[PDB]
Amino acid sequence: DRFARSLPREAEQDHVYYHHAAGQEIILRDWDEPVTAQAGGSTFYGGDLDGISEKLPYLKKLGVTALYLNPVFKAPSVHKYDTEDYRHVDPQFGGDGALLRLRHNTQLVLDGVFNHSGDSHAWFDRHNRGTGGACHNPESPWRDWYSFSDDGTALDWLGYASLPKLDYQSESLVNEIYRGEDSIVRHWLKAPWNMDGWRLDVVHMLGEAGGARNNMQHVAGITEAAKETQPEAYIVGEHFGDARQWLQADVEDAAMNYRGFTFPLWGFLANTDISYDPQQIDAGLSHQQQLRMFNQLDSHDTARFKTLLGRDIARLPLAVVWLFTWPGVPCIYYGDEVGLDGKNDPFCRKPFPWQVEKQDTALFALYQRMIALRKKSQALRHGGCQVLYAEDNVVVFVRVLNQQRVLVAINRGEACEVVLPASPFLNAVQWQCKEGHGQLTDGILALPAISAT
Repeated sequence: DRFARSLPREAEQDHVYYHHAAGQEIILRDWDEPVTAQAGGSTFYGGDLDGISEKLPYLKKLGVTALYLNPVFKAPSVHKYDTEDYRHVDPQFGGDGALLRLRHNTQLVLDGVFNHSGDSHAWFDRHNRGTGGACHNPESPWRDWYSFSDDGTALDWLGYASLPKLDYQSESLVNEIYRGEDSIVRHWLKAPWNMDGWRLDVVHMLGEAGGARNNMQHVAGITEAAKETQPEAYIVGEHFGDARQWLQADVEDAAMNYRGFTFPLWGFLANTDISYDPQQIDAGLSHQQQLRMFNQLDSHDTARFKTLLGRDIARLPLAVVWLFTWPGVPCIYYGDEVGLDGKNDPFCRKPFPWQVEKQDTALFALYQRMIALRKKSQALRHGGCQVLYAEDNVVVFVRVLNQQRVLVAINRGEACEVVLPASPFLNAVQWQCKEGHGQLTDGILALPAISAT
């Protein structure tokens, strides 16, 4: 929603309908206006469809190639965890034909909302948009996607009534989910549109109290599913937890990473938890996925970096770099490089602006070249990984394999501490130039310069 405003027709007016009245009457807010819309409603700002085609000159020219993106179908809400209509792209976006060009224009990424379901979904449909009414009737093609008790509240999405929990098994649902021809992912895995990938949303619960086989053959089944249509098929599966049902190669080929980067190193850079619970810190998953696992900044389950930042401009262009030498397949948190804020959900969620993105704003021509370097350089892509200097107000380490090099020196401190990052155990010629401005391997330790922090 925070991304870009393509259409004023798919932009619904305020009071245009409601959701779960109240389901109070819609409230909008101008760009550069506050994050959660005024009493008697919210919300509803950026992210429409036609503009990214002409924002890949911002995204993709020359930076990004494919876009990690949230769930993409019907829910009235700004977020849409609760799917209503499945196959067609959600109206607010638009549809899938000014879209259909767009993944081939994009020639992209996506995310699945399928875990939770709609209450006001187009089949079971309390508030009765669908024609079906399982909320009333036990005789419909869409009823036993839940089992029994079919009343006020029970076990669903950590107990949410609006997001019901489905009766997921074989051969039953996921016929319009992943597996089948009807399935939308597989209803979108082909020409002309064919799907680079897709994403799972806290399915760690899936299936009948989650973390049983149910959770994962549901998944293992999808692996061959991956491997059915496209070898490019690339997958994730949301669990906050350490990855394992996250991958086995058998289980996955990728997954999401709080634990990866986003929860570990802020203590170091944004000083603390993603939750924003302070951290003091001075100085598992198979080869392929390592340079394959997803890697980004903040989210709509947690706080944002500036809140963490020592209110310090320095802190983030620093931190951002850490995401470059980094492995996995990063899918950065927009405003990742620009310096923006995002209070606490749904404040965290915050409009994508224009103005501070200037490159006088030293962001630009940092995060710009810094990706670009990791696209000049595969040493920050498929390399081996060493870790180097243990210093308060320093950190060093490398990526090591058999064709190139990059080590990476950093200075923590408000003021420098001269470091000397040696690359003899490196075992590559000394006195030699290492592109930058600029260094000799001489002394088998790097003597160059970069500002306090």
